[PDB]
Amino acid sequence: GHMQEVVDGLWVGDLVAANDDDELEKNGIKNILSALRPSLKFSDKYAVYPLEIDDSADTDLLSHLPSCVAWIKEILDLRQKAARSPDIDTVAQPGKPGGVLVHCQAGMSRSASIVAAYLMSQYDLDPMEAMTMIREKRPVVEPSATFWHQLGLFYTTDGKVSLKDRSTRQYYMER
Ligand code: VO4
Repeated sequence: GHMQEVVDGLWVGDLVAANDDDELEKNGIKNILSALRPSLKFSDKYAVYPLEIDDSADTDLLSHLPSCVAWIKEILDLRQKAARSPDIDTVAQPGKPGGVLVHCQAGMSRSASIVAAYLMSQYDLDPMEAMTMIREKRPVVEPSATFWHQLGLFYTTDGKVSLKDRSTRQYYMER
C-alpha cells in the first residue's frame, strides 16, 4: 500500500495515499498532516495541517515537531472519546473524530520523521526504536541525515525544543 497503519488510527504514507479518497474513507481517516510544498487543496471533508516544508538538507523540521505531536494527540484523543494545546500551530485545522494520515511525497522522510517524533513522545522511545516500529509496517522509511539529527535533538530535550541544550542551540545557530 501507499499508506500503512503504525498504531491504531495513525497512518504514514505518500502523495498517492493523500489523494485516494476511497482508501481514506474505507479506513475512517478524517485528518491529514500534509508535509509538502506547495500545499495541496483538500476537500473540507478533512481537517488538514499543512506543513509547508521541503525534504532538504537545510530543512528545519525540529521547530514544528511539538506542534505536530500535539495535533496527532488531539486527533487520537478525540477519536477515542467518539468511540486547544498551546503547542499547536494555528494553521492546523481543528481535529475531526477519525484517523490521521501523515504524508509527504514519498512517505519516507518528512512523514516518517513526524510519526517517529509522536511515537518517541507517546511510548518513551529513542529515534531508532521509533523508526524501527514504523519500518516494521512501512519498510522503505528512511529519514534524511538532518532529520535523524533533529530527532536526536527532540529526544534530548524531552519534546520541548529548548536551547538550554547546547546541541539544539548549535543547530539553530548554524542555520
Ligand atoms: O516526500 V518525503 O521525501 O520527505 O519521503
